[PDB]
Amino acid sequence: GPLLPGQSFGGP
Amino acid sequence: GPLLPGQSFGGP
Amino acid sequence: GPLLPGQSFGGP
Amino acid sequence: GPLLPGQSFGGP
Amino acid sequence: GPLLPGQSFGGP
Amino acid sequence: GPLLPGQSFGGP
Amino acid sequence: PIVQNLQGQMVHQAISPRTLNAWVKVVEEKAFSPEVIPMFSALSEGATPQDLNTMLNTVGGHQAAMQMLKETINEEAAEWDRLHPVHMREPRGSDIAGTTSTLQEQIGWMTHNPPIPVGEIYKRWIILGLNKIVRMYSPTSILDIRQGPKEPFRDYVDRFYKTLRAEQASQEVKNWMTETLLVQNANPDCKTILKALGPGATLEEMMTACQGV
Amino acid sequence: PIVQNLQGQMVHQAISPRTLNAWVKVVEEKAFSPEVIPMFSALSEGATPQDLNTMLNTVGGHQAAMQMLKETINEEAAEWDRLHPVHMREPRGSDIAGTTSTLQEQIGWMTHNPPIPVGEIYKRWIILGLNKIVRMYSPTSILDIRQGPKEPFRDYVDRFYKTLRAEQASQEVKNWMTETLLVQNANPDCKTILKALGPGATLEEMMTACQGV
Amino acid sequence: PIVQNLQGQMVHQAISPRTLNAWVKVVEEKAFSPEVIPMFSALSEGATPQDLNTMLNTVGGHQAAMQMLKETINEEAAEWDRLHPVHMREPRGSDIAGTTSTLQEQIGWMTHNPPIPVGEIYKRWIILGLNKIVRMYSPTSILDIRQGPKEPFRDYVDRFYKTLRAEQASQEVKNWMTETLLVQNANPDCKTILKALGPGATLEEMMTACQGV
Amino acid sequence: PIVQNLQGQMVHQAISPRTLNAWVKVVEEKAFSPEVIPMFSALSEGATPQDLNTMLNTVGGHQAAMQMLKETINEEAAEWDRLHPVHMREPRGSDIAGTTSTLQEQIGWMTHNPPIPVGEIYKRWIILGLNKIVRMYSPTSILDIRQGPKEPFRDYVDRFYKTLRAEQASQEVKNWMTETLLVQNANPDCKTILKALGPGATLEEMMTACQGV
Amino acid sequence: PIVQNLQGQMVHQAISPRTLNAWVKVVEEKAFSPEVIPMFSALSEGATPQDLNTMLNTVGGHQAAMQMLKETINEEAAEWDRLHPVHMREPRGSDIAGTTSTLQEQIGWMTHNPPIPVGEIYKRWIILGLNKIVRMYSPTSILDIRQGPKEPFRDYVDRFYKTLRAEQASQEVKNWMTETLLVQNANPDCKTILKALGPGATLEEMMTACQGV
Amino acid sequence: PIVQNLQGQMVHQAISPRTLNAWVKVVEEKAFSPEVIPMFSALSEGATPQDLNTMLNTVGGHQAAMQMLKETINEEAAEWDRLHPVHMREPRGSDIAGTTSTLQEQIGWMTHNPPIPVGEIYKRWIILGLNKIVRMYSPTSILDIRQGPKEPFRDYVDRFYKTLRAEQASQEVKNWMTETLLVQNANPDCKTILKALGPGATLEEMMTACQGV
Repeated sequence: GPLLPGQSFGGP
Repeated sequence: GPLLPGQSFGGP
Repeated sequence: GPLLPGQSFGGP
Repeated sequence: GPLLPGQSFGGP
Repeated sequence: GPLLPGQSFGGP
Repeated sequence: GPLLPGQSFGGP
Repeated sequence: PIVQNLQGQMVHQAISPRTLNAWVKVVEEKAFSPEVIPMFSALSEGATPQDLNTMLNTVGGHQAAMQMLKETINEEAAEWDRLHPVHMREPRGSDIAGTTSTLQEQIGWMTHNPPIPVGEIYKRWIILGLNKIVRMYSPTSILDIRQGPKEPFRDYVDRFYKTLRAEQASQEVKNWMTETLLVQNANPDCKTILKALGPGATLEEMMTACQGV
Repeated sequence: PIVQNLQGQMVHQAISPRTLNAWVKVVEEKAFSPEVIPMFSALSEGATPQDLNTMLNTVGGHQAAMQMLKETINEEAAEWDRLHPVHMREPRGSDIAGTTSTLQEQIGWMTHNPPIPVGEIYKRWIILGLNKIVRMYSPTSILDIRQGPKEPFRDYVDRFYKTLRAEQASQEVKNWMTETLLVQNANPDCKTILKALGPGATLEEMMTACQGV
Repeated sequence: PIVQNLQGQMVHQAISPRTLNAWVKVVEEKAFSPEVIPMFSALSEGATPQDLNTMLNTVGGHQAAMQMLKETINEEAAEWDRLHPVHMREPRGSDIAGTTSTLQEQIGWMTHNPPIPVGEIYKRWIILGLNKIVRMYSPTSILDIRQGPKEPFRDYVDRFYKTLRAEQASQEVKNWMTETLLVQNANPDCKTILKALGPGATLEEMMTACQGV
Repeated sequence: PIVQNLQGQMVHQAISPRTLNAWVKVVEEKAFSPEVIPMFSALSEGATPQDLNTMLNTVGGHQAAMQMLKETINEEAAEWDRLHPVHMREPRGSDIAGTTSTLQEQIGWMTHNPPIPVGEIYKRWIILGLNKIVRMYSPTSILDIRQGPKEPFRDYVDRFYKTLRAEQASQEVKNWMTETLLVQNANPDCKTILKALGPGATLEEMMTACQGV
Repeated sequence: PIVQNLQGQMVHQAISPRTLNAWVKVVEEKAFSPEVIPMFSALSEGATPQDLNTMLNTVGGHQAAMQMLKETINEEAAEWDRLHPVHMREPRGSDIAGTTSTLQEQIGWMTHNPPIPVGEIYKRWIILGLNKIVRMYSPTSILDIRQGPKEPFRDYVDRFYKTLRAEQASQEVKNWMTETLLVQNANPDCKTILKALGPGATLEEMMTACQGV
Repeated sequence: PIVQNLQGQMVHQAISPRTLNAWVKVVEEKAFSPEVIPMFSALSEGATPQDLNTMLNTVGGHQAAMQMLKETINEEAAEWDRLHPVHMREPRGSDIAGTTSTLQEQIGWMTHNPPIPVGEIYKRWIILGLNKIVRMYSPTSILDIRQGPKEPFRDYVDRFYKTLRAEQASQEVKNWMTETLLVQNANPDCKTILKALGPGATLEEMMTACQGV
């Protein structure tokens, strides 16, 4: 999925 | 008169 | 009617 | 004088 | 000097 | 290094 | 609202966060006291139906009043769809309400020649519903407003006209109310001065005469 | 107000939420102390009649004063319709008040050559009504202002000129008041210094002389 | 958002500090009460996916809710990648979310003819996740809302419609709820008046009838 | 102020509500402490006489000071009408004050080649009157400022230069005051250090030497 | 930032006082809680290195953290000067940091075709240093977060994901942490419900199941 | 500042009331703590000498510091008039200070090709005087900063680098201070950990090692 649990919105 | 007592400024 | 009771203004 | 005592700045 | 002690910055 | 310890960001 | 694009032709621009925060503050503070209608109409100048719907959706609480508003807009929109037949297309009442049109159609109608001013037509329906709400949130009939024996005549004029501004009655009745009820409901001292002036006096004469009476 | 469009020609732009919030705050705080008239006129620069009506409608409370304003605008508008005959058309008094015209007509009149400045004409009538209100909200005649035996002469000058600014009387009377009443109503210590100066002194000389007296 | 450049063609412009401060304040104060969705959608007008991601990243705290939002956007983006096949390119669900595209691609898609409105598609997914959050932060079923024996009928209408606005159920069920539950869950005095009116009354009639009952 | 119109040529634009609110706040808070003159001049950059008059009219209270200002502007305007003979026309002193001209004439004079900068000429007269006011609101002569036996030398420098900034005396006298009075009016401990430095030291040397003395 | 000039070509425009006041407030209030990084990146959109340096210099206090930031930018800039050889010129790491270039060179690089986006490259280094700071200001390992026997499962999800957002570990480890640690560190009542759901449940299912448990 | 006119060529635009209010607030609150210099330089971007003088004149109080600033600008301006011979003209030091030039000359010099950047040259002199002031308002030498036996090592790093930022000494001395004094002035527990790390550690290693020590 595009948004992983710990990850901010929009990724890196 | 253009502005009646209960009426808002500028009328309807 | 265009605006149903639970519905926000402007619909979906 | 251009500015009288009771008068606002700039006159009428 | 351009800025005297009592004088505001930029002079008169 | 470009940013020395006491120095502000961006240097002089 | 709609504003001139880079091409000079009109295009939509978003209702600002400062305008929305102002409207939210207005409805949170002033709770459909009648000045909310002029404040709504001033904040909503040049608004498309999407901008009007955005303002009304941001109202937190007051959900009984907001349902009275939606049933009014339904009644006005049904009257529009009764009034206008079916042949830019002519907007249906649901299109003017922004419920069944894009924003692009609203820009279309508002920039056509002659204009089809769906933003103003819809703002009339919203203001007519806000009127029904304001008259219901008003706690007193104009028949209930009287001056106390110890009450200054200016604080009675202020209570009277602030109530009169929220009456349903026609302007012929409001005229009659200002003339007859303003004299009759004053306390007997002030009413004596107002009867000594008579029916013909202006509100300035009545207030300056009853000053400190 | 009116501003240059994308086509460079003038078109209306909405009175901002910050200007309306400023005006609402002004009237809520300052309650027709005389600075409300300069504040109104500064906030209302370049205003169309629709912008002026929008400012006056947002006034919450004060409904006795706002009725004194409407009856003044009626009197001014009737005088205009007495003054101007009937032949853009020439605006009737009800058109200048924004009661019987579109905003498009107001842009028309304000952008015509020569201009027909309905925004300024109407702002004159509003300011003339705000004057009548300010003089009525002023609680003291200039004849009532006197210096206390223990009161600093600057706090008496401040009370005197703040009252004088709200007097109805002609500028010939205000001139005579500044000369004669400023000397006569001072307390006997300060008045002795002002009589030792005489009629010819400036307000700076009178204040610096009575400093700490 | 996107706005006209010096060349008149559309280009991105940064989401302002005032808009971000407004959104941060909205989520800090109002904690997914349902008005947060209209406020989000009003603050986020014309937003690119980078602007939407910027708004959602500035949310401090609420990290359980923000994970419910990310798993929703994953579900919506997976549904998009199931719906749309593989052949500007067509954006993948991860591109609409702004996770696998530049901002330049988002300007490209949003300014293409016909537009590929990745800012609105993504704002739909975000609003659908904010809905799931708002319904979970709502503490009461609409079946739980009843009027107290000593509670005004307007404060029950306000509680009822504020709860109804956060129900999951279809509009057919919300219609049935407004008609049947609004009558049935009123206290026996008010419910007696509402049964004397019957099923056909408007919300204005029901409130004005139960006024002070 | 004046700004470029749609036609690129200069035209008037209204003094903003934020600038007027800032000026009102400045005069309400700071009550002709000398920084009011730089604040006035910064807030009034590019102001026409109508903008200057608008700022001065919004001053609430302080009506003794505002009369000292009007009599100064009368004196400056009479000096201008003594200085300039009678032949855009050349502006009379009453025209520079904005009392006997339209705003259109003020735009004319300010945009002519060479300019006739009525906005700056009038701002000089206003600032010269604000000076007379500030020196009168200053409660102490520079001869009165002395250091206490228990007072830090920096709090005496701050009191001294804050008083010196409001002295009437010529810059030759202010120079002599900084050299001689700064040494002489210090308390005997600090004055001993300043006499050990002598007349030649900079203000940095005098403060760093008397630090903690 | 950079914006279109009068000639349409891009030129620098100053970072506004409202943006700087917002950033100063952000760092004064939120003290490198992780939302400071999205807030920095949103406030710093389109920033040149001079704008980035201006934001970081206005940080009052926190000087231990700001030294950790400068030593990070040194490490990133040294890595850049290791990565890029020596042949607009190609910017050295000290040029990207704005330490050894004019602002004109930064406009040059940012407006070249293809762009050399020194504003984004440097913002990556700053954000990577702010990350190291945020993980050090975070007081608890994700291994330390457990639910109390009397603690609501939503307040544990909020503490867990707010801690997880500040973990250093790779996204494979954060995935494993959300699945395994979210089940294992719940209190035995809630953990019993989460073990009855199993490993496959979404965060919505886990929260709605443990609601009031 | 200077900005593009209607003709696209550069012309002056007034320093805004929000920028002046921000600067006044900065100096009123932060009283020449070192962040005042970055705040001054950020608020004063693109400033002409008239804009710089306007900022410095609005400083209320602090008149001892403002005299240390004027004597510095005199020293810098005299050095400029020693450095530059006499042949737009070349600006004298008094012209760069804005004391002996019009604003039109400052626009001339700042828009010439190559530019004569009197706004930046003068801002360097002002910042060099603000430096002398900040180092004098700093109450402690870097030699005085030590860690207490009960004081966290991060609160000592914060005190140390906040003091080091206000030291006069050359960057070679500040480098030596960060290496040697940071180890030596720590309390014996933390200093033992820092001696176990040695001279080579980064500030991150030293802080993470002494965490909770």
